[PDB]
Amino acid sequence: AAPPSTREMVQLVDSLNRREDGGAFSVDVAEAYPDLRDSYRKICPRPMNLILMRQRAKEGYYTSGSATVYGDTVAASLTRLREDIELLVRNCITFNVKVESWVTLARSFQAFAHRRVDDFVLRHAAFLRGTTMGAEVYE
Amino acid sequence: AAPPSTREMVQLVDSLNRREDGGAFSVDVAEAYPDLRDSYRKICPRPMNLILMRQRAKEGYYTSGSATVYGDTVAASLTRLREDIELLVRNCITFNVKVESWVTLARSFQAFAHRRVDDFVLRHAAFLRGTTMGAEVYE
Repeated sequence: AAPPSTREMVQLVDSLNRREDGGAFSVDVAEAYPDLRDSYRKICPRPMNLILMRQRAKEGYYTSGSATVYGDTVAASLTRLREDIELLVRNCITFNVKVESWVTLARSFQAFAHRRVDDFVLRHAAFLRGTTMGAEVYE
Repeated sequence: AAPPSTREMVQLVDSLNRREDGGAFSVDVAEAYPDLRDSYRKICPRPMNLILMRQRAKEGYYTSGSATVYGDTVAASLTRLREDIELLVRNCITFNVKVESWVTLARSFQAFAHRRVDDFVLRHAAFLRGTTMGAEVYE
């Protein structure tokens, strides 16, 4: 199948912004909390949020060069975007581990995000129908 | 005319916990984030949250000694509780000053909390009906 366009990838990332999340995954923590940045970066050495992900989508980072677009399964497709989703969730759960509202939100976003990517892959790549889904692998 | 009981004060404070707030105003930021303890104390040196406020209620702080229970207006009643609500709000806004959603939530809570106190005052001191309400004046 043809790779998704960058516009399609941007639309996909845009679709990951849920009003229910209240901008939780869109905020650059290091910029918004300068006095906690060192403490945050200790626990979360790698930045990730939906602003960075939309920049990556717009640039072709998820769909160009060495990026895996279609893998041998749905789960194994759009690996760079899946890794970013996984890092967003990992950072949230690790740093906010003692706050149940945050962890619950993070897990809800994780499941939602992988389902959205799964659906997107299947819309573009019918040859991957019935293979392992990202929603089944990630958790 | 009788001051509220300690149990009534504890129930009032507990009524300030909203499910939708996800523990925003109940979490002890030091306790949930033990390694941020000293950093937080530096930004918000006088902590306030609904757990501390419930403890203060149990200790009789909101109605004993020099406390103003019923003033000349609703807004002028239960001043020590109102002062704690205000500190809770100020600390939230201080810490989250670069995150507009947090500030919006803190201001939403401020109004809700004062209105809860206002309604409580009017149930215990119906003579104050028609006087200035704290929800209008504490902004």
